[PDB]
Amino acid sequence: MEIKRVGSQASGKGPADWFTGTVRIDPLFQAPDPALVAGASVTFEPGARTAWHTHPLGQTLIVTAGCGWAQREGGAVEEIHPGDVVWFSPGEKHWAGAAPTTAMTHLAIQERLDGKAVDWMEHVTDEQYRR
Amino acid sequence: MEIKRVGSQASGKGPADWFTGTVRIDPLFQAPDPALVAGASVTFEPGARTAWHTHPLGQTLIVTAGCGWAQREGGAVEEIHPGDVVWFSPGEKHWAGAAPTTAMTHLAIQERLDGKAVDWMEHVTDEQYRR
Amino acid sequence: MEIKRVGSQASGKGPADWFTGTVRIDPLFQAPDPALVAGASVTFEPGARTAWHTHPLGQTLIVTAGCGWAQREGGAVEEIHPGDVVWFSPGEKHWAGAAPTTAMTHLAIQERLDGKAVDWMEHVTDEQYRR
Amino acid sequence: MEIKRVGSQASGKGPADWFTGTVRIDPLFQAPDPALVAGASVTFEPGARTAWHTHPLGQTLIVTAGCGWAQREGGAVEEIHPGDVVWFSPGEKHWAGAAPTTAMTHLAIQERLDGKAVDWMEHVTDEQYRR
Amino acid sequence: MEIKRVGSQASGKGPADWFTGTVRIDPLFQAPDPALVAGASVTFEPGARTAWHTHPLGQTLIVTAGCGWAQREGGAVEEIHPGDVVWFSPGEKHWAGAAPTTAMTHLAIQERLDGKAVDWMEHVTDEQYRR
Amino acid sequence: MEIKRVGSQASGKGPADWFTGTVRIDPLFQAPDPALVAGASVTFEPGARTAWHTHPLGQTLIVTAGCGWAQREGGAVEEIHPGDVVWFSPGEKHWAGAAPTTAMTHLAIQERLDGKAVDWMEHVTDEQYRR
Amino acid sequence: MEIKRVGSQASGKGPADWFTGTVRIDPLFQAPDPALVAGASVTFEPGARTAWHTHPLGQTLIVTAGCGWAQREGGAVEEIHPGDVVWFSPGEKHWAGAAPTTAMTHLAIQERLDGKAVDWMEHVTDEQYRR
Amino acid sequence: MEIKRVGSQASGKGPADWFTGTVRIDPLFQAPDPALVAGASVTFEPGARTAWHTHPLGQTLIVTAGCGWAQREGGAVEEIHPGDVVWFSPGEKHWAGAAPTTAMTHLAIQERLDGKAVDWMEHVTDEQYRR
Ligand SMILES: C[N+](C)(C)CCCC(=O)O
Ligand SMILES: C[N+](C)(C)CCCC(=O)O
Ligand SMILES: C[N+](C)(C)CCCC(=O)O
Ligand SMILES: C[N+](C)(C)CCCC(=O)O
Ligand SMILES: C[N+](C)(C)CCCC(=O)O
Ligand SMILES: C[N+](C)(C)CCCC(=O)O
Ligand SMILES: C[N+](C)(C)CCCC(=O)O
Ligand SMILES: C[N+](C)(C)CCCC(=O)O
Ligand SMILES: [Br-]
Ligand SMILES: [Br-]
Ligand SMILES: [Br-]
Ligand SMILES: [Br-]
Ligand SMILES: [Br-]
Ligand SMILES: [Br-]
Ligand SMILES: [Mn+2]
Ligand SMILES: [Mn+2]
Ligand SMILES: [Mn+2]
Ligand SMILES: [Mn+2]
Ligand SMILES: [Mn+2]
Ligand SMILES: [Mn+2]
Ligand SMILES: [Mn+2]
Ligand SMILES: [Mn+2]
Repeated sequence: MEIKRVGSQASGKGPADWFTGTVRIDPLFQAPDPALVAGASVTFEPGARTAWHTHPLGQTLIVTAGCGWAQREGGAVEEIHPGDVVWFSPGEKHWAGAAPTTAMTHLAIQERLDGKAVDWMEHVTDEQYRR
Repeated sequence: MEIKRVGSQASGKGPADWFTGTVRIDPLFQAPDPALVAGASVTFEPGARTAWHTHPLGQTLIVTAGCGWAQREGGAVEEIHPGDVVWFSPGEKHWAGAAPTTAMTHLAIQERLDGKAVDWMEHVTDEQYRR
Repeated sequence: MEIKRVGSQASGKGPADWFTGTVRIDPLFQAPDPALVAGASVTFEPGARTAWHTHPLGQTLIVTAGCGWAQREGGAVEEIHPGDVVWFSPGEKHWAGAAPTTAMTHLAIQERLDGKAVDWMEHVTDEQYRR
Repeated sequence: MEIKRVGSQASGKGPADWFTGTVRIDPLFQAPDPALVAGASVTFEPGARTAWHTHPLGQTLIVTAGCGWAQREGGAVEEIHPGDVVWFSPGEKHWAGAAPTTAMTHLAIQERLDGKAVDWMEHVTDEQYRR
Repeated sequence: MEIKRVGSQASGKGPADWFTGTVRIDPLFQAPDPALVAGASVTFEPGARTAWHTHPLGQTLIVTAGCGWAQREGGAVEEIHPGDVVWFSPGEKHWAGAAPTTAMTHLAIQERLDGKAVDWMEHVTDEQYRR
Repeated sequence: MEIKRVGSQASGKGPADWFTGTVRIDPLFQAPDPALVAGASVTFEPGARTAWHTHPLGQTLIVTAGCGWAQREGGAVEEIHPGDVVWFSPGEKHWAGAAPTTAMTHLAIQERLDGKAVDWMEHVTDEQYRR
Repeated sequence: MEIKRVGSQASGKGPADWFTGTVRIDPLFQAPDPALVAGASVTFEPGARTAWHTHPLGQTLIVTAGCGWAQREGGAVEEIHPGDVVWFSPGEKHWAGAAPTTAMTHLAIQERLDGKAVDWMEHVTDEQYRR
Repeated sequence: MEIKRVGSQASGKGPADWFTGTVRIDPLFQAPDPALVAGASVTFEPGARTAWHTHPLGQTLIVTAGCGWAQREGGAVEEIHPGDVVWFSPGEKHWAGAAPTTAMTHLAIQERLDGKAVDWMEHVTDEQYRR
């Protein structure tokens, strides 16, 4: 039994290649082999969002604070709220982030395929970031 | 993209074979194949706890409310608080639950092996439910 | 400065005169004089709700988990979700609780008038517990 | 019954006169007369903290995410965690904020005295911001 | 006297333009000219509902199983239970469907005008469905 | 006297091991000891049916809606209609379900032996699902 | 034969340097030379505990009421219950006290060396008290 | 058979309306109907005592620790010790508490009439709290 106490994992800033705007990543877990799952808490400041991206074994988001936006390619921009659970399919191109006026925090849970949790693609333009 | 809106997943009661005392299970997600991960929010009333059990690809707990206790076989009873992240290895025999006078909720995340996410064993006696 | 550490305040059961169904009350704070504000976390099991009641200086609810229902006298039954903030006026007769199949937790904040924070009235019938 | 739905109140940035570092204020409620209580959710980025200040009728903090620091004048710098409840007395000079490496969010609840919730004083120096 | 024996009319799936979620339509009758009335049994899975729509000569619902929700545009969401009779006025924009966690079946009876019994409008958003 | 009100028992999905196709289970009652009887409403979509199975103390089916099929091992496939009552003897291997083009709902009443109410066997093949 | 009748020895409050929280000391005996043993009854309110300390010839605790916690530096926190006997070795750094929500009383028996029965050390932090 | 284990019943504080000074109440049992009896352990700090009060079906006190005082209206103040058993008749006005320099714990056993176990009256004044 390994316990990582609250406060023991340092926060980090969202890399510019992965996010538009100011994002904070709070690591939560990375399961050891042979388990595949990993998780992090991601807080988007107002107006911030991921680039477009895919996950090789899909991704589950559990919104935990605030009010955010998310979209898959070809779909509508949806508003997501604390307690909502979002599922993105393997290889489904999508983004998520804060709404323009409110921050959002979600717990992002995904299984790694050969250690790889994500494939990063182009940023979400100001023209795409609207609803 | 699938959104399971808050309040769209009914609460359920913890089966007597899986728990001592009163427990509520709030499902969150069961990822479709080829993904294997599932998650649920589990609320333990004071004094309530799981039976001893194992998970075939381990388990991650993220405490979200209250103050609980947990223990692996042969180890000390540890207190777990909101924001704490607990990892149980594959095959590691353990229990978790509320502290004696305070409820606890955690998010339990585990990957399934051949559809199975848990192996239930004997209950945690009052003598074992003690630091 | 006083810190009441998590797990240091015992859970309690909701009295039968104050609630229909099973409810747990987790005290959070009762400010000392000259301050008048108090707060508690209240968890309603599915189908559980307060009796009809009023607060002498009003009440604020901040939903923190699950999906619940609330109603003021003469009004419609409204659903309240995590992150929602509800205000009941002084003397406004109301109830709140879980939805029929999902639990709900809220933080209830109210100022006391002459030490009193609530006036309890009749229970919410099954007929009234309906949108 | 007034409901402010999650996402309906825009976030704001912590004024420089009130905070060192980057802080976000999410308003929650301001009770109408004759009630005095007000509340906001305050998220401190790593290293950020309030200036020294007092509240005329005291203040209650409920930590809801992350891991922060707080101190009253003449006291030790304490680490506070989600679920902890902090009470500052009327007129007690104090500060609160993130820890150096982790963000913290708290719900700050205070009663206003003649509409006034706080008296702002000098900033917390880098020499005082240590533990 | 014409009798259509139970089982002799095939079920159909609810078109995507007419419903959110999974719905089954079981035709019952369409009276020949000069009569104008038609009827169908409609079964909504949990969370499923009609698009917003109107009927040119109004509509009567008789709930026959489960527990559902219905709303006129501009009014409150109300629960409808087996044996309840619902009337929508001519041209009244409304929706009906299941509750979030329980299915509902109703018998829908409407008269046609110029050979048309319904005017389909925009879908009912997740926000509209709950509020 | 215990009343489970309409809408208070959430609908569930039929497990793939117990059913071919899409089935919804609406629980009605499970008598506490020393009573042994339990009942549920089961709705089969067109073409859906149970696996072959037995019940240790027999089973009564009361058809409540639609039109379905049922068969015991070595017998013919029979069509059943609302108001028909079907009895399967203890240990009698059988299946029931919808017809290919119409849904069917039945009330299934069975007594438990050693807490078990059913013994699940092989699925009903497409070749077997014919009249 | 010297008898000190119950009630004849006044209670005292536990000094701030020796305890965190509210503690009452009820002296029982201090044997005259050449005997070395002394004893006292100590009642800890919920959450109260000794500072870290050592005893030069060890110490025996006999729990007489309530439910408490104790820890040797470097070991696990263990619960001690009425009738339990605890032994701390000479020079063993430890603390004892109440559990977080229940008081505890123990009888503390220790022998003096050079007229001293205890060596007081630093206080037990909130982090140490729980972990 | 129900066992409430040591440490499972949280300690409470004596309300100011029921006691002068600092008192702790440790609940032991409240028999369910048709039984009427309830019991609690009450610990009075030095100088603390109940208000004057009565019990509708009388009260038995079993002193379990320390040395205290007790008096019925019109009687003398008596000293009571561990193992002493005190009976107050129905409707007899009395008080009990610690002595001025020693704490006292008693087990208070009383039967409820109309769910009420006590009728609280005026506080015991400093002039009355003397022997
Ligand atoms: C890669 N990670 C988890 C740190 C951030 C991506 C989260 C998301 O997909 O929204
Ligand atoms: C399997 N699940 C999530 C339903 C219950 C397991 C709870 C736990 O492992 O602590
Ligand atoms: C008074 N309190 C907080 C213990 C219960 C009130 C719950 C509510 O008003 O919804
Ligand atoms: C004034 N307010 C509530 C917006 C921020 C101060 C919060 C605090 O005292 O830590
Ligand atoms: C279009 N129709 C009549 C077959 C189904 C619409 C049912 C309803 O209005 O609730
Ligand atoms: C086992 N139960 C009641 C959940 C479903 C069985 C339905 C049937 O036997 O036809
Ligand atoms: C110092 N003394 C003996 C009066 C009290 C210390 C009790 C303890 O070591 O737990
Ligand atoms: C009412 N109760 C049992 C909580 C305290 C009364 C103590 C006493 O009567 O002396
Ligand atoms: Br929904
Ligand atoms: Br504590
Ligand atoms: Br929406
Ligand atoms: Br036939
Ligand atoms: Br600490
Ligand atoms: Br005497
Ligand atoms: Mn993603
Ligand atoms: Mn587990
Ligand atoms: Mn209220
Ligand atoms: Mn402050
Ligand atoms: Mn309609
Ligand atoms: Mn069957
Ligand atoms: Mn010691
Ligand atoms: Mn008494």
